[PDB]
Amino acid sequence: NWEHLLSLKRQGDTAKRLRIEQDDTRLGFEVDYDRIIFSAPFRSLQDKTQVIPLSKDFVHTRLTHSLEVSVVGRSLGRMVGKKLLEKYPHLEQVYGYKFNDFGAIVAAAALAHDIGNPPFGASGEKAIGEFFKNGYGKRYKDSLTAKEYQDLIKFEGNANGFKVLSQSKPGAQGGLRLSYATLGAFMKYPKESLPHKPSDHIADKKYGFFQSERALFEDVAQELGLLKRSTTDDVSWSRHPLAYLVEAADDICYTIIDFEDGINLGLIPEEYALEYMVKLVGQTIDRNKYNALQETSDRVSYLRALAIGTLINESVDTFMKYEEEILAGTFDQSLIDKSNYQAQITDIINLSIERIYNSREVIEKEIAGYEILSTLLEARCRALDNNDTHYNQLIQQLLAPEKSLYENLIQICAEVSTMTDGKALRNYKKIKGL
Amino acid sequence: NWEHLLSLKRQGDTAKRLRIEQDDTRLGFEVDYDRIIFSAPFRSLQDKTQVIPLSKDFVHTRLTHSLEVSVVGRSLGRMVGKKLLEKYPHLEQVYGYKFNDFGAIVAAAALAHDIGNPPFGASGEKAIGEFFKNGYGKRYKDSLTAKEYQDLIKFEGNANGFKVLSQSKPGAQGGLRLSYATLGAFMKYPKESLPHKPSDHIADKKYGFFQSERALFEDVAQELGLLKRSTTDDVSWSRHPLAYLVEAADDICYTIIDFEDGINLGLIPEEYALEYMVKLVGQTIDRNKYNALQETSDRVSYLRALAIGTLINESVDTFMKYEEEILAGTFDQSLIDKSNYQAQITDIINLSIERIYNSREVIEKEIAGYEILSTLLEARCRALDNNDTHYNQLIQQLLAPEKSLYENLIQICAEVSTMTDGKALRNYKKIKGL
Ligand SMILES: Nc1nc2c(ncn2[C@H]2C[C@H](O)[C@@H](COP(=O)(O)OP(=O)(O)OP(=O)(O)O)O2)c(=O)[nH]1
Ligand SMILES: Nc1nc2c(ncn2[C@H]2C[C@H](O)[C@@H](COP(=O)(O)OP(=O)(O)OP(=O)(O)O)O2)c(=O)[nH]1
Ligand SMILES: Nc1ncnc2c1ncn2[C@H]1C[C@H](O)[C@@H](COP(=O)(O)OP(=O)(O)OP(=O)(O)O)O1
Ligand SMILES: Nc1ncnc2c1ncn2[C@H]1C[C@H](O)[C@@H](COP(=O)(O)OP(=O)(O)OP(=O)(O)O)O1
Ligand SMILES: [Mg+2]
Ligand SMILES: [Mg+2]
Ligand SMILES: [Mg+2]
Ligand SMILES: [Mg+2]
Repeated sequence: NWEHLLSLKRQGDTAKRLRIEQDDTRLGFEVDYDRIIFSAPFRSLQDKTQVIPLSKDFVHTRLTHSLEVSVVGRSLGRMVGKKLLEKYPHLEQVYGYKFNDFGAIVAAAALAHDIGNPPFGASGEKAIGEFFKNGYGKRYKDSLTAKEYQDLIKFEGNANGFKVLSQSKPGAQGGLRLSYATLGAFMKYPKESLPHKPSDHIADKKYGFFQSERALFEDVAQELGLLKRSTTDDVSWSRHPLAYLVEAADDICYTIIDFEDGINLGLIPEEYALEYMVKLVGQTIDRNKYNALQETSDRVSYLRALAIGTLINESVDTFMKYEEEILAGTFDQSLIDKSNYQAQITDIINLSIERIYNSREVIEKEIAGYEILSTLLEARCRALDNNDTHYNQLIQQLLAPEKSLYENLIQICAEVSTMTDGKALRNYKKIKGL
Repeated sequence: NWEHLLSLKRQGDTAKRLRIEQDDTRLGFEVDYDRIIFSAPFRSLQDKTQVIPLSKDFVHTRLTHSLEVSVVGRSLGRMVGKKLLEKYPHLEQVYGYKFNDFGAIVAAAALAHDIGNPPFGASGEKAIGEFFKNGYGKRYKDSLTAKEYQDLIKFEGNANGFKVLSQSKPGAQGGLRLSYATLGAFMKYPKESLPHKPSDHIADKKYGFFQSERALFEDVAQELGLLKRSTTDDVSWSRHPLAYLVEAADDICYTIIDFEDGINLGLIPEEYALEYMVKLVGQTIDRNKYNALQETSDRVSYLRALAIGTLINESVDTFMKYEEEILAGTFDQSLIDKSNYQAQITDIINLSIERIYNSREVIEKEIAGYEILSTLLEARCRALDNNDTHYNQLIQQLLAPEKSLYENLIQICAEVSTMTDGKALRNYKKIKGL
């Protein structure tokens, strides 16, 4: 039920924090927002790849993408919360909740939803995985549990993001110490790395936490009241209802903005821009304003602003139509896939894949990223092995100012993923002496 | 005794050169000085690392360090020689020696005391060793004698310096053909590479000659009358008395100048400069002059000039107090370790280690040096193996305008150590085509 889903608990708490005992100027979710804003992991997003590597231009990075997702998520959360308190009046009438709380939760979750991504993006994650699969790290296969090896060979940015958010350090336990509602709404694949893709459900495409933090998530999963889907030997719970909204906001934003940026770069003609969006923007377009503009940028910006407004309302309608199934855990798709504009979205995505992801420029950067990440990971792993050599001591002093082998390897992968693109490239040249 | 220690013999001589038959304008030790000054190995010291690699700035290189050590050694030798001829009048009264001869010997020995060091310094030597230990060169372990392999895996700059000084070439035997007193005073570890650190004595921390020149040193060791410390299967003699003075001069100079340069660079505050040297400079400091100066450079230069003058006199006193033990071979430490200022010296050294050697700047350069040296050594060794390939012929023509395997490997290591830092880096890029 909804009372346990909006928990204000933080790690290490003993008492019970109640909504009616909060300070209304600064609620806990706003504190979460402010704690994410002021941290270094959030700042490192400014020079991390969204689509085009090493482009910190007029193209998007992870930071600006996260900000746009935050705005869209705040809007979605406010509408859905107003409709929910309309449906269940006891929430507001007894517990003391307002529709701004839902917006704060979704905004905070959407702000930190990519905070664990490594440099170079998808190619970076695949390179980290291939290093342990077919490279040097393969030699560790026999020393590790099967699920730990699966963690290392299918490295996921979501698990690393959870690790960053809930990291324990000497003298400061809990990390950022976010609320449990925010951690639940941030969590989109509540399962371990094995088994690999059991079903066709949407919460099974990947995994969301490592083996070193499973216990932590267990605590979270038992406070919110999430339904359990497996207890044999591998735990898996159902989604928090607001993770659907977070995912919808992320999908809308990147789907539209990638097209707009590709048009502005010179890779997609504007005829496609009008053709694939006339249906989306037809219900609110004022042709006069469209015909007055004299630049491609103004036209594409107008079209994007209209399309986002249409899609947000459609998503809210879908969520309120399937609320019961979502709360019961039986809803196996995304809110976007149940929309009237699926064909247009698929056409835009296919055009983006053909014209942007496979561009020469984009390709060369990913190959360079593969080389850089492999070099840095091999250096760290060889330093971890010997430990007695002078060279090993130098590498330790440069790249790292009692734990198990799995903990050491996962820490190595986490430290590689903190770097930006430029810092990784600079370290690569310094290692090579170039 | 002292008559045989000041020998004027050169390699290949048949007759006996006597001191009273010399030309007083140009004695043999001055000829040694002039022969070292005009050679190419001495010139290559201008772009070789002392502390900070690739800094040929206002920081020291090996050449300027060697010049300062030469000045301090000349002073020490003159004082000790005057006191010795005071103690033993028969030297001057019969053989015809003057106290300038001791200064000439110590100056010539201190001028060439680092002439065998490779590029990048201590990290360079360790890289050359690690190449044979854990790298490609390990494959030769089974083809070599144990002492030869120990030579190759504990590569020493002192042995390479002896090799440079006493190198035989077609048409010119003996190399620079220095006097035997100078060669003895240059020699600080008269032993082979095995056994490794037998005792806690000071002449056992390392080794001083390779297996290809052992015979040569034997000749020297039998002309001076050095005492023998082992004859089972590994030869080891005692130190020439003036090697103590050479080592004292080297220690004083680098200990003070490293601190001064670190202060001038911006890595050590000046408060430490006054705190750790007030005791050293207290007996001769004129506060008026110190308070008149208005720059950090002038103050640190004043303090250094006072400290060197104090330490020189203390070292002379220690040498004359323990002369009998030194001549008997029973003196197991250095003249610096028997001084009243050991605590201040240790504090300055520890500060230098924490603040200069482990700086980021310093660290990155050493890692690059490791990469460069490993690449060049592997290329030379692979050229030495196959010999029939076209690529091998090209590498031979580029890097080298009937001998055993050990001779070939030691010649490879000697040719790598002739390069400066810049030349090694340029060759590395040319090999990589960058
Ligand atoms: N350059 C390049 N970019 C790609 C590729 N695949 C995806 N992208 C970029 C374009 C999208 O704007 C961006 C979205 O990345 P996400 O990790 O957020 O993807 P997704 O929504 O599938 O999220 P997920 O990790 O599955 O929850 O990734 C690719 O193969 N190459
Ligand atoms: N960058 C760097 N410099 C070092 C390190 N260790 C020593 N040095 C530098 C600082 C000293 O001024 C300089 C002295 O080198 P030497 O080879 O003359 O040393 P030492 O007096 O121990 O002579 P030795 O070869 O044992 O007779 O070496 C190190 O780990 N890193
Ligand atoms: N409903 C919404 N909620 C949140 N963000 C939105 C919404 N609609 C659009 N956005 C995003 C994308 C737009 O470029 C940007 C500004 O929105 P907005 O000013 O309402 O758009 P617009 O230019 O279509 O205005 P209008 O509807 O007044 O003509 O915010
Ligand atoms: N006794 C010495 N013998 C040889 N070199 C020395 C001696 N003392 C110092 N040095 C070195 C380091 C000094 O910076 C440099 C010049 O010495 P010097 O001019 O005597 O020093 P100073 O500035 O202390 O002079 P003074 O004693 O006249 O005040 O030579
Ligand atoms: Mg995102
Ligand atoms: Mg609008
Ligand atoms: Mg020296
Ligand atoms: Mg003086």
